[PDB]
Amino acid sequence: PSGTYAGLPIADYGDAPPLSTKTMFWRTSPEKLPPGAWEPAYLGSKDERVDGPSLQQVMRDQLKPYSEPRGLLPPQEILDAVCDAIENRLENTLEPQKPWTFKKACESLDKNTSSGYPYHKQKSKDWTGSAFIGDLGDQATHANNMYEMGKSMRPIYTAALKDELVKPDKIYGKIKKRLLWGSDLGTMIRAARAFGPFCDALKETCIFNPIRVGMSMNEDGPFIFARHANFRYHMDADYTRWDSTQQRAILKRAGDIMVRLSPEPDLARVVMDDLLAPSLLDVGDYKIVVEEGLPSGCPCTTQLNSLAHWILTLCAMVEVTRVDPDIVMQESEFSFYGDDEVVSTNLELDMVKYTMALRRYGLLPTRADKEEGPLERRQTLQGISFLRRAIVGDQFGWYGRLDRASIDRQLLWTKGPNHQNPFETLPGHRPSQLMALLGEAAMHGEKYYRTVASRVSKEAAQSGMVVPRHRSVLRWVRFGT
Amino acid sequence: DIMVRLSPEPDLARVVMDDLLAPSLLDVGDYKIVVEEGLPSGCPCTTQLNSLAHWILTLCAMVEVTRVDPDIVMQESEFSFYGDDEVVSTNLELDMVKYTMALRRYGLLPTRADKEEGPLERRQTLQGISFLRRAIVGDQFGWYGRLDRASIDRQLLWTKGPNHQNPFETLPGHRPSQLMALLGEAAMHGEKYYRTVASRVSKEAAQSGVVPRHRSVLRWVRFG
Amino acid sequence: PSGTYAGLPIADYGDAPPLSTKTMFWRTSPEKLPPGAWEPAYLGSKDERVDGPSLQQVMRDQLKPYSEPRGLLPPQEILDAVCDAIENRLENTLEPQKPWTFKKACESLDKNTSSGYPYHKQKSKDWTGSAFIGDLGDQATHANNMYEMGKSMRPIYTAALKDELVKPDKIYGKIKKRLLWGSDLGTMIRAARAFGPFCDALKETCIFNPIRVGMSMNEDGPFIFARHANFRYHMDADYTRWDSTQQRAILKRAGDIMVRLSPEPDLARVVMDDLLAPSLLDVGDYKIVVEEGLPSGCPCTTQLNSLAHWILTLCAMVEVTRVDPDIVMQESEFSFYGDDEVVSTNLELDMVKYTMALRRYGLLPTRADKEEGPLERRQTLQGISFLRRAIVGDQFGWYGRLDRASIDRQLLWTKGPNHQNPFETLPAQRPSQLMALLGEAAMHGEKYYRTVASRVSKEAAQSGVVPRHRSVLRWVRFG
Repeated sequence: PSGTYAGLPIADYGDAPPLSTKTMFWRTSPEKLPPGAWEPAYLGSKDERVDGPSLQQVMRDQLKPYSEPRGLLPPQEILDAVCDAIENRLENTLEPQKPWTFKKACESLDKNTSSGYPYHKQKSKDWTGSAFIGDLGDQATHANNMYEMGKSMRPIYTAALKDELVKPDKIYGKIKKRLLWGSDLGTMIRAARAFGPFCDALKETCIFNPIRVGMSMNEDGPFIFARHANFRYHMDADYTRWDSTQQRAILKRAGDIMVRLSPEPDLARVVMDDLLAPSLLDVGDYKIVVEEGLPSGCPCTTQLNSLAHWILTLCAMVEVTRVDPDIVMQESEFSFYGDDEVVSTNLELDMVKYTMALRRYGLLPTRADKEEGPLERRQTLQGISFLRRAIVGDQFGWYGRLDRASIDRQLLWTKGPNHQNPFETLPGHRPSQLMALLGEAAMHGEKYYRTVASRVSKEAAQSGMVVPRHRSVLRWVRFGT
Repeated sequence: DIMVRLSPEPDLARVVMDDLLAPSLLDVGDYKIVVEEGLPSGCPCTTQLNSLAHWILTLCAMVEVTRVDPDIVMQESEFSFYGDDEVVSTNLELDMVKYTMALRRYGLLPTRADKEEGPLERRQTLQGISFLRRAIVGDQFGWYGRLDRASIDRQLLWTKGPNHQNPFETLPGHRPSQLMALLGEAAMHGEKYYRTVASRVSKEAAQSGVVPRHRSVLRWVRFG
Repeated sequence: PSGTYAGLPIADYGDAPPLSTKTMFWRTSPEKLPPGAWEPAYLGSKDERVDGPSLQQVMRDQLKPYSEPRGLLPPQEILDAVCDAIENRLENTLEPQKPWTFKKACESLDKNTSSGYPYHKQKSKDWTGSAFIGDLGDQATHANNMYEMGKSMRPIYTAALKDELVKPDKIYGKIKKRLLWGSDLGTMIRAARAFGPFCDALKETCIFNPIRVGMSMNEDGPFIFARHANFRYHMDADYTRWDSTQQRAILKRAGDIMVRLSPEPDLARVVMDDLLAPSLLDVGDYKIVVEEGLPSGCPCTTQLNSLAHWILTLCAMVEVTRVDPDIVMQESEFSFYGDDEVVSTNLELDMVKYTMALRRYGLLPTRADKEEGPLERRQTLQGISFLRRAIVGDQFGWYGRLDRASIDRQLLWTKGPNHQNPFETLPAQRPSQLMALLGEAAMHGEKYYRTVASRVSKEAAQSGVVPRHRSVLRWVRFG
């Protein structure tokens, strides 16, 4: 089978299931939604909210960027210097780990997600509590034997669309739905067994290294944000379409870093060569070949993405300041979680040339006012966004607090089983979400806490606990006993 | 009074505090004398109490110098108190003349680092400040407290044991935990000083009862 | 010719000269500038520092606020009461003066500035040391004869941009350059003859009246600051765009006060009617009509602005406290120098409603942290800023001390003739500068004095007496 699907070459026929037409989001009250409120993303031809295209068409729209021409690679000397600097810092910080067992790799996976190719069954359906059995068991055992033998396996990725709350413009106007990459159980097991040590050792130093993957906002947030606030200037590039715009060469540098620091370097070398090779994405009708972009399906991919992000930032700064990367890195504090970043630095950075180098690398940094021009740098960390939270500070220190709009949103929407009509009210009685919302509203002051408490009392009096004092829940969420 | 009002049994703590802060009866061996002022540093919680007193005094001086509300000082400042030991960081333009003057007016005896009389010095870096017998240092990995080299050599020269009369007696009793702690504290000074300390510990270890790579022990003491 | 320029009506064609592309600031050493240091403002299309807009565009950006709707006028009863209180205090304090001659008005002017319309010639070019001659002489004589006749003349103002040191964000980021109003020589002479006596009488009592125009920080500073420190609370609103936000009605009340206290009230009435009428500003291309704002070109404009500042402040305080303005003024001490203020008072002031009343009047008070909210009030005069000095006090008394950043700044930049490249080193002409800097650094202690003295020696080694700290300290404090 040959041809071209969405501008990307075709490799084989598709074994993927149909795209999901259901949502996990339920309404909390049968009352009419406020105007301008957020709703679950488009659900296909069966969605009674609008008459839109097929989900296949939306997936083609989301797959178009992966065919787009790439940007320029950073200068080779700068790239080599920054990659060496990053690797040296990780050597100085990371404690060597022992290799992961097959059982540990099998127990590291979330059993509530799909197994991917070729069975597409929820992992928990073939889980015994100790190891895998049945179809998934044979898949895992074959993957493990190929891993131990140092033999290559070709990954098969499965395309999907992300169910999430989006602004109504993404439903009633230009319809958009975010693209998700699911991976196959064999590749999941191989990547786990290979890079579990590296990712775990990186998590153990979630405070000392900019790859903030695994941090706890309530516990580890304040330290990271105080370290950021030790610096004069602060910025957030807020990239648009981060994964579609990545270059496989930068990801290869990141993967080389990840391999050189792993306890089994040859096996991780084979697994990384399989991961970073031209990827086979299953869009349902065909299995197509995606040569560029980021394959965001593997469990460790976030660390990889974050590492690549790190490299790019340093390159730009080293290209702007022309000073050594280690000097930049001791005069700066970075925070990276995939596409999300916060960059704090003492260096006087020419934001014009910084944005120029970023756009030259193929990235798409955006200002907050959505106007073209160089990026903004501010002298305070207050207001910056990281991990969907806003960075705030007071006499007690820094913290991340969810914005008020998200509070109202979680009061309007609750998660549940998959259904067809997003406006159905869930009868099945959610108090943990209410307590978390109460804390997040406590971090906004007594007024908003009083409002949210009124709404929580009104919502909990139609179903199934008490409302604490503002000061008690505030101390509970801020300083946690 | 603050400590009592915040206690779960305030009426009992009131009596206990009134007993603690009354004129104290100190037994100097020959007589039991009455000390009406000063700090009775015998009780287990006295470290908090003294520290709390320190807090009060500091805030008072700053509020006497800046004349802004104490909460304004405290949101524009960061204090660290461990009894007599303090670190004061602030964004306020502080007249160190009036600050030291108000401190000395309260009966306190603040001293410059150069041991000369005059007003206190304020610096633009936290580097060099002392807290809990440690020096505050910072690098690309963050801030930390490092024991000075003199104290390391001192703990290499002296060990704790049972009470004796001639301090120059050598203890035959063979101290691995203290030696490992010294190794860690010496790692923070660089590979040169770490090698020196490693030579000294090895030389003093062939008379009793290994020496890790510098980077490993450095990682262990910095990031555990 | 009709139309709309920068949101403001167009009246005629522009006779103004091109905007200056030069700066008076020179670097003191060829060394690299410190990061984040201040630099002369944007110099136009010829400025090699950035590729920016035309100076015409930045001037349009600065003229945009003058077309914006004004704020609300204070309550009429409050306004009348405070104006009566202010005028009565000035009557009780000011010594009556003799009218000014044409010669005195001509000799009061700064001869190093442009004559404005219609010749745009530097005053000193037609100055003999006694009177004006030539074109400027005819202009001055016509202005004087129209003054004596009680006939009106319409002033023609000339727009310009201010050469000054600005933070790099105003050059390498959003480019901004402050707007200056120059006046024409005829209006200068008329306003001088009209309000010279009043301004002189105000200068003679620069301590007892809040209009601090003419004071000397080294001589008169300590007394003013001690009387200020006699009070419990102290504040400085630190207004942004003071002149753009003014209302012509408030300026009319202030001008009525200034006229009623002048020795020639009818002629000063005519001159004020000419000054506060819709102003003709020459932006180069057109002469536009500015109906609101403050025409900041005349020699007495500083006193007028300060009087307006006084009026507005008293109005706000009386609207919040509801006590009589004279009661406020005996329970408070004000210091006004145009847009600059120091307010000391014993009244418990609700800063929320105070800031609310200020913003209702069109003013733009700003916090030190640049955050929105009510104004901050402190219990000590230390730290307050007045005339670019910080107010400090010690066992010897109060004084005004130049900030440390300003010291480093004057160490980096020196004034000289106008040139195009701000980083050219000036080859000397700074003898009276380094010693003053030495004194201002002496007021910071022996450490900062030692650092500044090292820098002064290392720079003076390019040109060729560094006293003891204590001696120069005595000289600047107690002379």
